[PDB]
Amino acid sequence: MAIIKEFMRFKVHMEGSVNGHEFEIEGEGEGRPYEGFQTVKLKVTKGGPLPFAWDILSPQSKAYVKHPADIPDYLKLSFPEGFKWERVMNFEDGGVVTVTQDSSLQDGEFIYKVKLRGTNFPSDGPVMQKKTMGMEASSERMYPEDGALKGEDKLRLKLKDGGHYTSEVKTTYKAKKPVQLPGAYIVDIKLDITSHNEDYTIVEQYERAEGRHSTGGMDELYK
Ligand SMILES: [Zn+2]
Ligand SMILES: [Zn+2]
Ligand SMILES: [Zn+2]
Ligand SMILES: [Zn+2]
Ligand SMILES: [Zn+2]
Ligand SMILES: [Zn+2]
Ligand SMILES: [Zn+2]
Ligand SMILES: [Zn+2]
Ligand SMILES: [Zn+2]
Ligand SMILES: [Zn+2]
Repeated sequence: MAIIKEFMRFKVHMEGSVNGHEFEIEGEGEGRPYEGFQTVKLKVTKGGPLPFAWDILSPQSKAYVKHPADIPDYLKLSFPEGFKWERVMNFEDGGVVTVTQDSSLQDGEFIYKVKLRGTNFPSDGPVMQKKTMGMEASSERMYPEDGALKGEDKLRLKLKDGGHYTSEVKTTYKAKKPVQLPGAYIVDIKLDITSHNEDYTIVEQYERAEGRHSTGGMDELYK
């Protein structure tokens, strides 16, 4: 019977630094992995208040993506051992965030460990000046490659003064044991900040994520 229950909790710890500013975050989350939604509460436990935009940290929990039965749910199937991911975010103004993560299931809940480093953000840019205010919905394009599941997305952070600040995101998600990979598909995601204290040292988020077949192009109908 099911390792991943219809309701699952998680704990997460991140160690990070952005433009030299070190910090740690601890959090706990919960959600319904087969329905595709989840929430999390994070606390900046060291290094607060952060001198940069929370939004670059917000996308740093793929067990909770709803999948139709005909798309292998590779990352759920990886449990209880779990999976790792590695991510590069290349922001439009040259800032770069790298992230590594380990996901496992221990004592009936998910355990997440994250390490993050951001560098090369302009001192007067929207990240270091805290001038973003959330992200738009996105669609992560998922595809098998090099024995892992890759995702590619273009994140759009909303600027306080209107307009967007963007990042090209590439992630590699790899099960700790060989698990059947899906074919290429798409995950529609929306992530909201649902609560924060005045200096964003306590932040709560809600995410909805659902996999579907790729829309495809007209060209493919002639194949
Ligand atoms: Zn039920
Ligand atoms: Zn500092
Ligand atoms: Zn609750
Ligand atoms: Zn310290
Ligand atoms: Zn289908
Ligand atoms: Zn735009
Ligand atoms: Zn709260
Ligand atoms: Zn706010
Ligand atoms: Zn205020
Ligand atoms: Zn084509």
